[PDB]
Order: sequence, then structure tokens, then C-alpha cells
Amino acid sequence: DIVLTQSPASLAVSLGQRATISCRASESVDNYGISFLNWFQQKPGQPPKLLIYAASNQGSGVPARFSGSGSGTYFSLNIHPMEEDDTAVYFCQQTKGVSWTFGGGTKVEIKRADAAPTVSVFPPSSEQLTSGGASVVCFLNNFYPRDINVKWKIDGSERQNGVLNSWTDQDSKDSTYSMSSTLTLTKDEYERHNSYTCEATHKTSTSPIVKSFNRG
Amino acid sequence: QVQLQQSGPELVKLGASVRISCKASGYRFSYSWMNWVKQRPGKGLEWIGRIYPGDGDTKYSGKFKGKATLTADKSSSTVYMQLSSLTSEDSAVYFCARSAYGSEGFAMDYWGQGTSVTVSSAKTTAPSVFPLAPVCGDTTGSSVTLGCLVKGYFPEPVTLTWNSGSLSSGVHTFPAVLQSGLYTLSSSVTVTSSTWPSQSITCNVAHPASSTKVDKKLVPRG
Repeated sequence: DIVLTQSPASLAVSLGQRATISCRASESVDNYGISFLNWFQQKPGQPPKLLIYAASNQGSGVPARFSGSGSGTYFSLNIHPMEEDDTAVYFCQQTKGVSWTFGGGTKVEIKRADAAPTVSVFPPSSEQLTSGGASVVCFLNNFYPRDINVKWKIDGSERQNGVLNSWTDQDSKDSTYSMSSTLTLTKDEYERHNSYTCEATHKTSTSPIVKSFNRG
Repeated sequence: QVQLQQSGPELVKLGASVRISCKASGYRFSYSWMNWVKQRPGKGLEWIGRIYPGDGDTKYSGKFKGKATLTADKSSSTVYMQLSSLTSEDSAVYFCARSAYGSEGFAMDYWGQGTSVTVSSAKTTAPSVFPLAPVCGDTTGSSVTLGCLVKGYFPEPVTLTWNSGSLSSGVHTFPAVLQSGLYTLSSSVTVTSSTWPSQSITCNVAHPASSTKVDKKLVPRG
């Protein structure tokens, strides 16, 4: 197959600035005055979307700020101005060979001003307790940068076993990140501790970000 | 108005086969190649093969020759792909997509929504859906955050909504996490203090594998 290698693998760009992705093909992609190289944009949860076709043509409803160029074996995608809704993964793709192939993809994200997380903690629901389980949930929403550490403290002692963490992809409107941390215990163990604490460290605060609740 | 409608999510065992469908409309069905693309969780796109429903001509990626079988039915304007001798590696989302003309670089211009295929020996387990009402020690404040926990289900996917979709702003639905053979995800919704509990808020969770659609209303603690 004709192999396509993209560079860089991931990229962070400030709003309004230029993002440049490159795609290198191991063989010529051109044939009879046409470059059989296409660009696709995929946002989380969605199918890929045709962005550029035949190297330099805009897809259906693709604004001009997306610009494709190149020929032969070297192609590049430029996004200028980068906008909030453009955070996504961008793939190059070739239809020259009998077997078609995709590039490895390039994750492009937005750089923005620092944002403090909004932290919320929830004790187990009445319905879960009655069923024999107990989960404590903590949300840390709409922060930037994405670098963040979260610990659970039960009566002052850190709890690592039973913790499940999940991170959202960059928000396509405000360019922030959010995290959800769920601590799962048996109802019996949940009943023999007093204070449950969601504790996070983030550069927007000099001290730990603390949300907790005390039983009894 | 080209539209590509794919079949629903599948759960199949190791070594078995699976066949997913792609129903096309809005164009002359038999004179455009139909491609299939694989995307494993968190991975890139991978081209499988394509078929020309006019005469059944097919072209397969070397990596998928022998595992994938593409067929087309003109009466129903539907393209199918069968995967045999399934392994865990075959677990992924599969898309269908129509190719354009040569002057358009044979670009895949229209895509289906994708079909989730999970290959595993484990069986279906409906989720437990728990509403998460705030604590008393929040003073309500300027805003309030409500939660919805979807614990211990298999397989993917699940669809979570708030107030049957009418409440979409201020929502964060988090990717599902696998643990001990079961998935867990959560969703939060943030609203004005005076909105809740004066205005009803309810999360809805659909799990196609178990044919369940659960509603859990958010009621204050106490």
C-alpha cells in the first residue's frame, strides 16, 4: 500500500493563529493532473467529515479558512484562523492505489486563558445505598490547562483502589476540559467512614481545591 | 439529500461472524462505490474495502482479505459487510461511506453514523442509573450542578440525555470507563440556582443492547 505519514501527531494552537499539518506519501499520489489526496476532519463522537478533496478543493460547506495544498508526495493542510470549533483530529487519505489508506491522524487543540475548575461532589444516591452499593462522584468541570491531579481522601487517608476517572475531549465552544472521578465502595465500608473529600491540584489555585462532605 | 443509515450495535462471541448493513438514499445507488472504514476505540481510521453495487465489483485491503466480505442488494439499496472468525481485535466502530468521482479525488463525501461492534464472550448487562442530587452544604449558590451515574453495564454504547434532550446546555457527558468487565459513565448538568428544584430535571439513559430506556428524576436530598 501507499503509506501516509502525518506530522505532527498532536498540535496546540491559539485562537486566530495558523495550524499547519503535513502528509507525506511513500509514492506519488498524482495521476493525470489530479492529486488523489483528501483531508478528513473527525470530532469526538462523530463520523469523519470530508474537509478537502483532490488536495486543494473545499468540501461541501467547508469555509475557506481550511486550505489544502501540495502535490506528488508532500501535502499540507492549513487552518487559518483557528477557531474554537476546529479542535479535532485531522486525517489525510489517498485514493491513488488499488488499496486506499489513511494517515495516522493529527490531533489539533486550542490554547486559551487559564480557567479554574468548578468542583462538585455527590454522596451515594438513596437508590444505590438501598441496593447494597455506594459510589461517591466528583465533577471537575471547565478548566484549563488540562493538566490536573485528583485524589480521594477518606478520613484523611488517600484512597486509590476503586477510583474510576474519565476526561472529556476539549470543549468545542470554550476550549476547556472536564473530568469525572467516581469512587466505588461497598455500602458496608461507606457506612464506617465519616468524611469523603474530592481534592484536586491545578495551577489556577495555590492550595488544594477541596469539596467534601461529613457524615453524621 | 444523500443519507447513509447503518444498522445498530452488535455483540458477538469470539470466532463467530457478524454482518452490518448500510442503507443508502438520495442518489443512484448502483453507480457509486461504497467503502467501509474501521476505527478501534481511541485509534485512527483504517480502510477495509469497497464495493460497486452495479456489478458487485469489490476491492479489499490486503489486511482484510479473507475476513471481510462485502455484498450489495440493489432492491433495498443496502450494502453489507460480513466479518468472520471474530477476535477482540475486531471490536470497533465501522463506518460506510460513498466515494465521489475521479475529478473529486474519489473522496468519501457522505458517511454513515457508524456501527459499534463488540466481540467478547461476556453477556449483556443493563446499566444501573442513579441520580446525583447536590449536598445540603452548597447554599445552592449562583448555579447548581446535578449528576447522573450509569454504573455496571456491558456492552457499549449508551445514550444519555437530560429532560429528553431539551436540556443540552451546561451538560458534560463523560467517556465510559471499563472496569472488571463492566462500563461506567457519568453526566453532569449545571443550571441556575432558581431553576432547580422548582423546574423538573431528569436524566434519560438508553442501552440498546438491553432494550432499556430509563428515566431518573433529580429530587433534593431530604
